[PDB]
Amino acid sequence: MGVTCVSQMPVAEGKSVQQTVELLTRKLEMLGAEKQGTFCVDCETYHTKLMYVMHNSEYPLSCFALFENGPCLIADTNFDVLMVKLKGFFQSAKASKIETRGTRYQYCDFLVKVGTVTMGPSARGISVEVEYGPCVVASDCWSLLLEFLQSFLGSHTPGAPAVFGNRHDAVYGPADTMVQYMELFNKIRKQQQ
Amino acid sequence: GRPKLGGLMDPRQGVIERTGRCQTCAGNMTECPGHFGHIELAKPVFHV
Amino acid sequence: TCPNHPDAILVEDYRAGDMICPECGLVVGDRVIDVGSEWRTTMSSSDRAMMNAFKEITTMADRINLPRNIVDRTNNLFKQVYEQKSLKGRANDAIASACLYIACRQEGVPRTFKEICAVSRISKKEIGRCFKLILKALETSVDLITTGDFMSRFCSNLCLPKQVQMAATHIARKAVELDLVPGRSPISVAAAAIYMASQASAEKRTQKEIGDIAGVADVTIRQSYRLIYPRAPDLFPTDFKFDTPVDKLPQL
Amino acid sequence: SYTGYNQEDSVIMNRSAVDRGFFRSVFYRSYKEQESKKGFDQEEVFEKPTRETCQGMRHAIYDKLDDDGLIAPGVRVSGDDVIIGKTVTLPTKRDCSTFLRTSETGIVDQVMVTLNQEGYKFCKIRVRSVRIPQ
Amino acid sequence: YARPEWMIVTVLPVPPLSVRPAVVMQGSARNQDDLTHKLADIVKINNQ
Amino acid sequence: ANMTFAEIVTPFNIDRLQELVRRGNSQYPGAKYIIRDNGDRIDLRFHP
Amino acid sequence: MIYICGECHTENEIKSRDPIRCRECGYRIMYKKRTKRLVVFDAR
Amino acid sequence: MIIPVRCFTCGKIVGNKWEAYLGLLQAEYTEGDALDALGLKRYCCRRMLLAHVDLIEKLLNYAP
Amino acid sequence: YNGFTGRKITSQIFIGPTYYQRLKHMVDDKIHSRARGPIQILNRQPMEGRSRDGGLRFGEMERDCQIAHGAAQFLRERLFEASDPYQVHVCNLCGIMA
Amino acid sequence: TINMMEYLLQGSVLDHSLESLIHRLRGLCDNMEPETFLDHEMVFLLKGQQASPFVLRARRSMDRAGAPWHLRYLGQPEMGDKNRHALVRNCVDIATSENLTDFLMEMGFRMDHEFVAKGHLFRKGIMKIMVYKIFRILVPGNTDSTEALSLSYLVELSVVAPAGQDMVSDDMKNFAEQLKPLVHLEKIDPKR
Ligand SMILES: [Zn+2]
Ligand SMILES: [Zn+2]
Ligand SMILES: [Zn+2]
Ligand SMILES: [Zn+2]
Ligand SMILES: [Zn+2]
Repeated sequence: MGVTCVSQMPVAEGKSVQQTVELLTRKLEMLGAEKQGTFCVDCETYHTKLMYVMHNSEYPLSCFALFENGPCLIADTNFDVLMVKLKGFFQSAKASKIETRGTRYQYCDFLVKVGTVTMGPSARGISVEVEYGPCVVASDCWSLLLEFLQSFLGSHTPGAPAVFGNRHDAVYGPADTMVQYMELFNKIRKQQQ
Repeated sequence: GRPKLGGLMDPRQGVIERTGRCQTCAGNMTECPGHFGHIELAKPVFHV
Repeated sequence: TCPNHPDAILVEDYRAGDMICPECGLVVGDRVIDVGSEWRTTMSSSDRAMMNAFKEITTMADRINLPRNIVDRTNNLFKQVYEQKSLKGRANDAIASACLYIACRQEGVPRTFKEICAVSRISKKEIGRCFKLILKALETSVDLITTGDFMSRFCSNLCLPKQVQMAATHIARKAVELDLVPGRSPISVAAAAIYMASQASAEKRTQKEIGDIAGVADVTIRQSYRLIYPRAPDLFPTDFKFDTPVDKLPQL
Repeated sequence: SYTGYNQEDSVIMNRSAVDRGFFRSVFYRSYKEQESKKGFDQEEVFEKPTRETCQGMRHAIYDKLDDDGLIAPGVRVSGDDVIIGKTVTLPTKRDCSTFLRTSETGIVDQVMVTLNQEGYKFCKIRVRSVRIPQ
Repeated sequence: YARPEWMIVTVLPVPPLSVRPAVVMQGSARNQDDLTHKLADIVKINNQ
Repeated sequence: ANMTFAEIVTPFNIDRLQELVRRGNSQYPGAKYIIRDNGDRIDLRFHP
Repeated sequence: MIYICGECHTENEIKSRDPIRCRECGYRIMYKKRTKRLVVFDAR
Repeated sequence: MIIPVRCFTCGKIVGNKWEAYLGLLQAEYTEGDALDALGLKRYCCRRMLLAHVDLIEKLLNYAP
Repeated sequence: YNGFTGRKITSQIFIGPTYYQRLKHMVDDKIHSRARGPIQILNRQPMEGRSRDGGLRFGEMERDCQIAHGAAQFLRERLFEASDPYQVHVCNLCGIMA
Repeated sequence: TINMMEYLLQGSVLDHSLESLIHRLRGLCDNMEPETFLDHEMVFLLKGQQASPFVLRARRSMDRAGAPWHLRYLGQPEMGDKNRHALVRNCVDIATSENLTDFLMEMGFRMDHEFVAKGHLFRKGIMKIMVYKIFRILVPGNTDSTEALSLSYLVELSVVAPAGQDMVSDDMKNFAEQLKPLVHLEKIDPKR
């Protein structure tokens, strides 16, 4: 678990959704960053309250089920199979699935991932996550993430996230990154326009 | 309302309903070839 | 009955006429469904009596041009009554006539007992008695007849205009609502309303004529009309073109 | 004798002319369905059934039908489509609905409901299919 | 293969269901075949 | 597309028949049924 | 469920239970109104 | 039923000439003279107007 | 002039307006196929179901044609395998099955 | 993913002879020191509109520290052929985080019955033999006090096969046969 921050960066001007990622990723490459593979984050939804199940590719076997403010269960992939078996019993929702797919760039112990939350078949928006694997402590590693973001992100740099929340010596968790992703996804689904 | 032994629609003679199997050869409608019954005539009868 | 799927609902198919498990696709049954049918795309005494009753029912129905649906309902009612056998002592003709009357009532186009008798050799009294017995045997009931039920037929047989028919229907319904004809038969009330409307419109029909079509004596029509006459302006529809003013309507 | 495709009483047609409506036609097919209350408890009624209410139904979609069990005009209808949804009460209610010809693929042109000579409700549905020369 | 006495009908074979399968009409009203009706006739007469 | 020919699966044609099965009945050319050594028939469109 | 009278061309709502008949005309031939669902035609 | 928009053979616009053709016929032009005035030179186009039957006019006599 | 090449056709074609009629016989209404389709109750033989898939009659003339061809396997297929294949268990001692 | 079918044969041993069976299993099985596991299992049922309640079995290992809770779904019996002489059920095995109890309750699954199982686990090839003494749990929540459901211990032979091919039951029947004089392991239907 390494402190992470995810924010949405608007494409701006008349730059196409893809055109902006191409440019932002080249700007990241212009940090001496080297590509270290590909990352896929695919999330499905249920209208039950509301259930969310998300799975970052960075984690090979885990599937995360988050119940809004309620607890997140980090479970094996067989969890998706249990979900499908229950499916007739379970609620399904209507094409609310949201995915962000983009390149992973490594810059000396910081992994930066810029992706386009493509809703369904049509892209709309952009998610940036900067993670620090060495920084086990969180909520005060904010100075680091902020300085690195001002280096590359510049404008639209986020003024923290609430997943850090109350000041505590509590260690950062894979659950916290998933909660950041869920808030970001709720915003793309509803930003509209 | 159910098949009865010794009746015309004897379940032994074959399958009654499509989603069913006869008790003799335990075969479905397609597999079961149908099995003959017999009637004892109290008096001998000529054959036309 | 998919072997690998305990309690699996097999979906029917029309292309091959087979039932197939939807989750694996296994074909359970080769050509078992018979899509041709599934997809629509010496006489016994009792049966002979029933056949004669059906023939009589058809004759009576055609006498007054009743629809085949009413005929079929009458046939079903007669079958039920005849098998129930509580009316075995009564004539099959009377049972058939009462069944025809009940079928008309249930279909919502009631015919008067006199109307049924006009087409049946059985008398009105016997028809009514058999009707009561049939109702008891069937443990069913028939909605109470209203004046509006007979207006269409009576006005059409009298060849009155649609406006006159509407005026008569409104007059009868309003009279029943106001309770100006308590206890009076609906047929009598309808005949009186039709007479009022006819006398207020250009097409004027005599009491004898209206009684002839409606099956009601001119004296009964006179009584009902006298009961509804004082409030004729109230009964008449607002937008009615009075050829004869309501004040100058016949007084009798 | 242009290309040999008109040989032996055959004909070569101008595709551009056909595109311009040349010898184009309508095919109207009328389906009549009557609901009959004949039988002690065997009655037929026009209505859109349900996959569970009836004794048995089909994979064909019944969403085309309306609350009265009749397909509205202007709706495209192809094979395995229900145009009239009928239910006959089982002596549940068995599905007695009617389908179209699988090859036929047209639009419901006119739907009329009336009482036949027998006084039973019945509906006539005229389906319109456009035949372009081919 | 053929004895003259066998020509006289003493035991009457009953065709299987597949030979004279029961039909369904007007819903679930099982329409028994003509063979079923005739077999009912012989059964009644034989019992009598 | 409506008419089909049953081809026996061989190492010579295993890949081609697998591709046809993957295409399925939806898009021509494809396949309609798969028959296992058990002789049972599987409907491809019902099972994708 | 709107039906158009075949004689006077009057729209009227009708349920599955009430008889099929014009509310004012009395005419017994009814035509269903065109579906609200929109169908696309290629102008070919 | 109604005058075709295009000549079936060559595709010339022919759907806007029916009313003018009828007007000329009323003005006593011979059919050939009216076609020439309308500018239909090819006999393929002339056939459109010459052999057209306007059934829509009678179809409109039935109440909608 | 040839449409494909634009070259004048050597022979001069006879061309003019003629009144043609479109007959009701369309290939759409006549095309029909049958491949492993529904069968009837008793005969277990093909019958058209929910479509025009009732199959084609392999008549006595076709049987004689295949006999003349000598294609015994194809004839057996058409009359037995394609129409209503069936297998029964029969006792060797007494020919009647059970 | 392919589904995982569990082949199960269940039998009982009275306590007096437990020592003989333990020695015997050690000899036939692979040479591994005995596991001596202790675990707490709570079954959750979902009372939805469908009459059958979904049953998910949640297991926590009290004895083994730092080991994740295991959640499993057990399908209806698929036993058909008499020759197989085994009970076949569909099974999905998923390791879950400690916050499993809360997630299930918020989802709507309801805790029903809880038991604590203590005993020895031994394995031969894929086959796993578990010998355990089920203990009833009293008081609404706790594991401090347990009473014995029976003097005897259930012995279950379980294989989590991939569902590819078969003859898995045959191997199980042969192994069961050896323990048959010491204890009759047979397929006992859950019903009554
Ligand atoms: Zn059998
Ligand atoms: Zn299956
Ligand atoms: Zn009208
Ligand atoms: Zn032209
Ligand atoms: Zn033998």
